[PDB]
Amino acid sequence: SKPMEVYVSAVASPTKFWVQLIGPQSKKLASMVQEMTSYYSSAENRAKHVLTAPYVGQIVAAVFKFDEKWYRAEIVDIMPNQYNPKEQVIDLYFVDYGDSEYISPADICELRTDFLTLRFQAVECFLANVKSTITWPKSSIAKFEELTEVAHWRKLIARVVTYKERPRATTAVSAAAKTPLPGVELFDPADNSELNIADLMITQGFALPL
Amino acid sequence: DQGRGRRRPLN
Repeated sequence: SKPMEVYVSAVASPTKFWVQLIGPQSKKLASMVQEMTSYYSSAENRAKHVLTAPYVGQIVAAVFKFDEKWYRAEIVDIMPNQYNPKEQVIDLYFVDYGDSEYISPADICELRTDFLTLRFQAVECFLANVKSTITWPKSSIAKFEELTEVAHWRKLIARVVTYKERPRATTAVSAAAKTPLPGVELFDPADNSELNIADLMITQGFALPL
Repeated sequence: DQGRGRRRPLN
């Protein structure tokens, strides 16, 4: 299949990360993040969308702690707050970026219907042709985060080259993730290396060939 | 078990 321009938008490990496709859809995502952040920053707007009795699978609006902007999220689990049995802690999957965060319901709103138009932007991937030098070492995860420059808008070229079945669910997961996992080649067109990211990891001792 | 994605944007 054909190569595509992507950002790596979240990382769990070299064999579990998320990409966003660059193009009309990424422009539209950026605009939506701006519009959602503008909209939900107002308490009057938030009151139009107050969250009541949330449920697993629900698509909501939520504040991302680390930039205080508003994002689309899927509720993947709900559990009692162990200080306030009165309250709940929510496990959120950010559908356009791929990362997960635990959050207070106070920081969640119902999603205004027209914000559901754009398809969910984060695509879960694994890096083809690699395996751990061991579970991945933290140093390997760090190296992969460094090479992809995750969350810093670095353009990479990705190509789907294989698929594998998703590993057994050990936790609560997203509705979509319960479809094979695409295995990709990643390369950085701006790094002066002919090696793609898998080959860089292997030849530098952060990974083994599969 | 290394299954939760994370992202940390600059600023």
